[PDB]
Amino acid sequence: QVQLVESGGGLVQPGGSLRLSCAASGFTSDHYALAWFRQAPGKEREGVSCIDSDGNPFYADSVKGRFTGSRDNAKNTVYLQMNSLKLEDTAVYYCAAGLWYGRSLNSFDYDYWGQGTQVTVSS
Amino acid sequence: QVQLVESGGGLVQPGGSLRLSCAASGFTSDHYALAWFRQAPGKEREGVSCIDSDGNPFYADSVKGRFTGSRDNAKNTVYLQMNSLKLEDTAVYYCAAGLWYGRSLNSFDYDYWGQGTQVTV
Amino acid sequence: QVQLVESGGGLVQPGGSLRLSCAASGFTSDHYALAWFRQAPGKEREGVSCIDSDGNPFYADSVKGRFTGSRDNAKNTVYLQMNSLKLEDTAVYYCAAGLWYGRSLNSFDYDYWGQGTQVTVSS
Amino acid sequence: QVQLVESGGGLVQPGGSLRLSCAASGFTSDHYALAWFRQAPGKEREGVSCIDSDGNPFYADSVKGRFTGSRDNAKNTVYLQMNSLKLEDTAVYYCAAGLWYGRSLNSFDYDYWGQGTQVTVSS
Amino acid sequence: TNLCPFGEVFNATKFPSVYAWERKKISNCVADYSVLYNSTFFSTFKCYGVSATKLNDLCFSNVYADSFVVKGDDVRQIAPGQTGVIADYNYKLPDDFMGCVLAWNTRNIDATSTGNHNYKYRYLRHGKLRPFERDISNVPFSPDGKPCTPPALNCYWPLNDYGFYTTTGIGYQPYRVVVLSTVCGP
Amino acid sequence: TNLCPFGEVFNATKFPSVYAWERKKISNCVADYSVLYNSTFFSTFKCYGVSATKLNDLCFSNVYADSFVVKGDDVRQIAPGQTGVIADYNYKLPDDFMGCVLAWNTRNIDATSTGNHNYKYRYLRHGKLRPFERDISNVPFSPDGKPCTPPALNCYWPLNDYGFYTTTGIGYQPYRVVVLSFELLNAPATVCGP
Amino acid sequence: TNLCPFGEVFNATKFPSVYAWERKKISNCVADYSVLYNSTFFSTFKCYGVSATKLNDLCFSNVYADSFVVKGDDVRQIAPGQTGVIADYNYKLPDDFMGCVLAWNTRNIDATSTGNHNYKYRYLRHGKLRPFERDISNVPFSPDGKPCTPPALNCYWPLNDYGFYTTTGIGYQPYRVVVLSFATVCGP
Amino acid sequence: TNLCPFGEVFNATKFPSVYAWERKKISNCVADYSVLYNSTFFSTFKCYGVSATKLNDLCFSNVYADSFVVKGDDVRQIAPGQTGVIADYNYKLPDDFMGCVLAWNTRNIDATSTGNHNYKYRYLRHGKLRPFERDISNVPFSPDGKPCTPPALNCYWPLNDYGFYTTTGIGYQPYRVVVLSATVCGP
Repeated sequence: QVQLVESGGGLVQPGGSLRLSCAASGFTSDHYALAWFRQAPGKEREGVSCIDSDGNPFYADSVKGRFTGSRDNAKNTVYLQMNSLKLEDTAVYYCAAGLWYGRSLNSFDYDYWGQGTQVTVSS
Repeated sequence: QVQLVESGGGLVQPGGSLRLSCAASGFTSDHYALAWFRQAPGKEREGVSCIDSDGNPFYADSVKGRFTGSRDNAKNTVYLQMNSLKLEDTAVYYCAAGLWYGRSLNSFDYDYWGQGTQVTV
Repeated sequence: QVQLVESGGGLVQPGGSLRLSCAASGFTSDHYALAWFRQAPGKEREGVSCIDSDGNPFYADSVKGRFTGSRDNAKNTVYLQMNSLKLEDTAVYYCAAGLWYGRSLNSFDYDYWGQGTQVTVSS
Repeated sequence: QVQLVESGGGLVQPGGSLRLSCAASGFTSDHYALAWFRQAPGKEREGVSCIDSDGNPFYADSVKGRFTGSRDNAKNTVYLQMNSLKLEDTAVYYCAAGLWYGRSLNSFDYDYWGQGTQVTVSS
Repeated sequence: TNLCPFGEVFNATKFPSVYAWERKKISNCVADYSVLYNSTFFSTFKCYGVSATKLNDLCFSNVYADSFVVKGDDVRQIAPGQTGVIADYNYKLPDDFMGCVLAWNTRNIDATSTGNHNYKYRYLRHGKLRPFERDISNVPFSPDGKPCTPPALNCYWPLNDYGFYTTTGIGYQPYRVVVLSTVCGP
Repeated sequence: TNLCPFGEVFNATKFPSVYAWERKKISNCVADYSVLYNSTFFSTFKCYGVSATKLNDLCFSNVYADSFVVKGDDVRQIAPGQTGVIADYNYKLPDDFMGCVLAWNTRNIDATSTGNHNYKYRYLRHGKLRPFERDISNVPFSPDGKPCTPPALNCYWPLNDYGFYTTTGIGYQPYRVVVLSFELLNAPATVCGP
Repeated sequence: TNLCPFGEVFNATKFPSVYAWERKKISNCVADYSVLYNSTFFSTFKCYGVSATKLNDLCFSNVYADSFVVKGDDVRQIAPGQTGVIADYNYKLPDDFMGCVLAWNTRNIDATSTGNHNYKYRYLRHGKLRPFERDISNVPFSPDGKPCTPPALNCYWPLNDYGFYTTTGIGYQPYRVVVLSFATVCGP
Repeated sequence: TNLCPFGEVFNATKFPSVYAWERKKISNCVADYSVLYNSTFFSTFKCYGVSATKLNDLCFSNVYADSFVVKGDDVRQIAPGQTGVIADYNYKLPDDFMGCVLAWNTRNIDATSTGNHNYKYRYLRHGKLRPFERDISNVPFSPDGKPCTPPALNCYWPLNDYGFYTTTGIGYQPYRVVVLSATVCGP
């Protein structure tokens, strides 16, 4: 069936950068959109960035200018570059795919969620 | 999901013997019944033999005393030994399972069908 | 869910005419094409006539020029006019729907089947 | 399909009593247990009471001695009498059944949820 | 040590249609289910939620036996979690069912060269059936619910006919089904 | 020449409940869908069967816009093939749908610390909805279908209320949805792109 | 202008098996699909996501035609969201597919009283197919993944054969399928 | 004569992760299930294919108890006909299962303000589990099947961790599950 596998998470220090990968497995459709979500303990799952099927990215206002995400056409992989990190960016990050043509920064529209790679920012 | 894989079919002459093997894949349950079906070209799919949910096997009256089939539960493979072959036993043989305790159907109203392995006499 | 209800079958004599009705109690969710099938005891279910979703009709080779079928645009009712009847047209007639834009006169493309109204042309 | 319909909720005053009913319409099983759940704004829906498959009911410790629930054999309606109300009992109450021939006071086990009947305790 | 009246239902000359299915109450007897599966009289003998071998070691208050007749392609609908016209409108089994299903071909006694249409089934109803619900009404069905004249628009009869000939394949042939739900084993 | 009156629908001060959703017909204007997809005003912008980018190079006869309001967890039901109370009884989309869905959070205007229960949705009906069917009746539901008034037994009201507070997550928060439908069969087309 | 060479694909004498399906690229022509829908050559002509009447007023860069042959009971698997041995392992269509499916019975040309087993399909693979994925390998399948030659235990061949006689019904009869997927191919 | 050692599994100090679930065989004892359903220690007590009240009137050869730990939203996956990562890859029950499921919240012992990530579950495997099948291998998963160690391309570790804090809802809170499947009789 469908499988999403996040990778690239780890312990980092403030001011640094990170790259996260997640791969799509069982997609019988063609132009599905892909997005990045983060979930802190005891908080609501925030929409970080969402790249449509056509490759265009959309970011939340809290990470604009700080985060950069993109997709690979050949490989079923979504990437998210996380520059200028902070300590509030500590969260469990998820990739999710949605079966439409546009964008959605909302957690409730996807139907297919990943497993979640932990990102920690300490000192 | 579930998959059934037949093996053992081939060309023989009358009076000979053959053994057919079939392996089951999707184990979403534990007490599955397993059976053997054959269908000649342009004919209705006949029930050959039906092996209980790990119990006793049952054969159709047309092949009683001639065929013997049974399965191993640990290996989840059904075997069917076909002694004393004839020319009317020529058919495409199918493996089928079904999710019903103890004895089960001889009719074709099963849930999971295998793949036609040809047996020619 | 989806339901199809046939009506109009009865005993008639050769040379006559008959009209059969079928109602689509199912969802308009799709652009379904609707078709007519008949089956006699001990024979394979023949595709009699198929009217596409776009309004175009298609008939089987055996009844061309003799049969006329059509749908109701406002409602979800398909009609079948059978002119110049014979005794070989005796069969149990079925209504069937299929969820595509085109047309087919094959039994295996019809995911949704109606009931059986008997038509006899004996005496 | 399956349907649960709550009724009987309304504004009451402390110390009073209330009766809530909920009836099950479509059930292809025979031995389902029935329970009552409540949820306040910004809180998780707590298990209030859970009535066995046609047998004995079970209450959460927070309402023991104050609440009483029961089922109807002829009908498919469970009642919950709420005696000696307090101000913390204000919540939107839900009935849930689930198909497991047993009982549980957790929200994640209940395959089928009802609707929101509001219960308010003010002055 | 009284015996259960089994043969009175199986060797019965007359069987009802599915919509008017009949139930024979079994009480005050010792049911030996072991001897039945050892008989080739049934082509279909499937037990749900229990093995027939272990039934010989169980007691019950009363046992219910639902007798009716359907064609082959409609025998698979007599099963838990199964949908279809026979299950939706004629005979619904619960998904948590615990019993056995019995069937066997009866082309020789319920099929004629002209077509035996005495066996009917319901294909229209206002809502599906609960488990073991029995709707033997014969009122002309209407979507609006308002009683109408049967040859009128949007007005249909609720029952349709099985055509059981001798020329049809085993998929269209009549099978006689018996469903099994102080009464102990030996 | 003239521009399509979109902001009248998006900057509209008042939105109806879901069961009583309203539709505005768009005709005789130039719709620039590129600016909409490029705008962050909508948090959810899902297009089915077509990309919004190519709408800028397409003509249509008339465009229809269905405006309504549901909570977060129920926006997922505004989609083809989706089941649930909102899709069954309030707003059903056809499986062969070709268009776009727009939504955005409005807790600032539709949530209060006391609770805004003015927004209602239907949870009972005799049969599910056809595509684009609209039932604004408020007759007490009954299992037998026979009309009953008495709030005494086996007779229930068809509408239920959304409780929109400020403390609940975005799953319970009000989102204002605008669904876009199209039409071309009319031989002369009026709603074109640039 | 130039006309599209359709008869080269439909009146073709040779058709491949499903697992070894072939795709013909069509370019630089005006396709009038209206004449096709009005023809009885195809018994099955199903279009998904588009109406055949309006295709005549549309342009395309290149048009692709996948030709192959399966039996009746397996024609239903050439559809979005459809599963099964042919759809899982031989030819998978996307749920968002947009094109047309064409088929017609060929018992007169692909069936013999002795049995035509020349047509093969795949029934074993390690994982299902992507949309438009094509596995024409013929390596002996193994569950454990370890490559094996001997066909005795736990090692099976991946392809199986259709037996097409004349005595079987149209559920078992061979049909010849042409699937069409999607600025040189325009209307008039 | 002797009674079944139930408290040894319930009063157990340590519980394993789900993928490494453990089973204790019960034999030659009289199990009094009446005290169990009547006890409020369990928030979830689900019996499938049978009611627990009638277990007191049955004998059995041996009774098996699978002990493990998962979060709330994943307790419903311990059930017939249920799919999902816990059911596909860690613990699958047969659809014809006949037994009981027991669970209860343990935020008091398995949640910390720092996060108790000692509990892991499998999220990648080559093929799903048979009923009662147990894959405790910890070899790095690969799509091609060819074994790789490194955290390089298309090579991932097979186990993932539950994050148990004190602020999370009961959907993310740890629950301790015990599944129960002629020597073990009733009273």
